Amino acid sequence: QCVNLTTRTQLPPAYTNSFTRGVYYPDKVFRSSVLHSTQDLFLPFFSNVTWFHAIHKRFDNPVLPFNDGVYFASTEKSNIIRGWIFGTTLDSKTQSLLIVNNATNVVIKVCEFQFCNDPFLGVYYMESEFRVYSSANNCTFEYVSQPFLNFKNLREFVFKNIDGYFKIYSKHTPINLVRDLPQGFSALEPLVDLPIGINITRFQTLLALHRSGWTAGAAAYYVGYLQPRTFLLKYNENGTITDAVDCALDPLSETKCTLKSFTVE
Amino acid sequence: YRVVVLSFELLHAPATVCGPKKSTNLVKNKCVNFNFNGLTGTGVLTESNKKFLPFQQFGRDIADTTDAVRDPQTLEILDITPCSFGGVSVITPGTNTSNQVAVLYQDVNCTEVNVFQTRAGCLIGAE
Amino acid sequence: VVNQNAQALNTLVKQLSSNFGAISSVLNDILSRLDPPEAEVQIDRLITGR
Amino acid sequence: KGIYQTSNFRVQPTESIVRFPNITNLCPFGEVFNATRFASVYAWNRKRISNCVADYSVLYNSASFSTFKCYGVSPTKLNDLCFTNVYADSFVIRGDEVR
Ligand SMILES: *[C@@H]1O[C@H](CO)[C@@H](O[C@@H]2O[C@H](CO)[C@@H](O)[C@H](O)[C@H]2NC(C)=O)[C@H](O)[C@H]1NC(C)=O
Repeated sequence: QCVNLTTRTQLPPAYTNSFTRGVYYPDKVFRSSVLHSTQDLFLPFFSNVTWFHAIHKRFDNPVLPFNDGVYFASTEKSNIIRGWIFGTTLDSKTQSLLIVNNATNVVIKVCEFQFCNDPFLGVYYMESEFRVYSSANNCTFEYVSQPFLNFKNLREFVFKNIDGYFKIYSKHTPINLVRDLPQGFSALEPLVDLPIGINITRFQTLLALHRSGWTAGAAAYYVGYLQPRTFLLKYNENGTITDAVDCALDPLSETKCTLKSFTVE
Repeated sequence: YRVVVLSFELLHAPATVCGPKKSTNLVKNKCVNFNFNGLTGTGVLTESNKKFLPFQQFGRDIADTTDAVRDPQTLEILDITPCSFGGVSVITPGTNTSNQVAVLYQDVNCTEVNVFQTRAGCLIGAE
Repeated sequence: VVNQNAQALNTLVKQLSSNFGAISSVLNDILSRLDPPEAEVQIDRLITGR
Repeated sequence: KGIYQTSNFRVQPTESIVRFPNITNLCPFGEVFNATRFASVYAWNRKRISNCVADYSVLYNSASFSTFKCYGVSPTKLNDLCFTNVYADSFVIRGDEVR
């Protein structure tokens, strides 16, 4: 079942500032009271992240590139965001990954789905509408897991795909800010690793409609891209990352990165 | 006759299905060889006070040498200490005077070798 | 004086995890994964670097 | 008269230790070998095995199997070689045609 929605109000997407968001633990090594230097795929400081809305009428669900990895943030209340679609052609020709969070459980499936042009779900005022795929023939991987999940919640995710391993890092934050991303520091702990071994170059997000035509709940999300660079991370005595320095932002940061210190004489 | 044939495909995808892993018993306070999930070494394993985060497995020091580990069977933290080593020196007067000697084991406790415990090591053969 | 001595000693300890053009910087891994005829060449590279 | 450094003292390891996580989610071989019914020769049944750990020692040591044969791998070395996936094709034939 595929349903095309034609009540959208045309408007370009917004842009906003990253601040110092998108830092994750690069490995599983405990370190205490250390300044460590790591080179990896990170979100550069003060970068321009794309802002997509869902307000009423706005219903933003376009096909986006994946590049070398994706930072996904969602400022959320009342649980509109649900999951993601990953793959290269997003049809039955090749193998695609589907991560869904319905009202009960989190379902990860690697199959050859036939995806509709506008996949979505529906909430009745209870969930009784699920129009994402029409068929799914060859399933190589299945995984049922625990649920991951003014705006009140901030959900941050990092998705990577290296040597056939899909890595997902996640973090949840209680905020009280309305429109833009809050400014601060938080490290993203590893959430899951899947040995799917498939190519990914495009991805979709999944939203839930509100029927009482149709209405989209007030939601907003931001997308940023990862690039290879060197960071200087600060591990405190309990082994938590509490600060970072981007060694390519400006000359003072490069001085700090060469001196391996957060203070310079 | 009932016949079942098993075929194994090994492709560029990550390995997924294969045999179990046989674990031994865990012994502490002794110089042993050890293997923890493929991390191999030699040393003495003792009880620790460090508290890892639930996703962490290893522990490194400033010079990037492993010094703590988590037991995969029971999620407990163990410290790793190198096995004792040192120099052995002979204290003698001249052979023109006597043939008596004393021996110094450097940086070694006296219980692991007229036994006198100095800060320089363990001295045997001297009063 | 203290800082220079500590820094030199740290550099010496850190140089021990470089492979110097071999396959690995761990002697045990090379010994357990390759045979003596070629582990000999790899080990010789490690020895000259160290 | 003096003190001379003559030797080096080194303590030697006593035992050897190997530790690994608990064995869980074993591959369901009993779903194939102990099936209530089987398939014909021309329409043999295929099953995929992945995302589990498989123990062939219990399968090998059973005395209920008349023929257990293969050439490219020695059966005692099947507990460590680690593969992408396993295919199981089952059927029923004549006793003479097993060869
Ligand atoms: C198929 O079923 C039989 C019978 O249930 C299994 O044989 C038993 O295996 C257990 C192992 O714990 C032994 O204690 C019993 O003595 C066995 N009984 C008989 C009659 O053989 C057999 O292992 C099963 N095969 C598979 C592949 O699951």
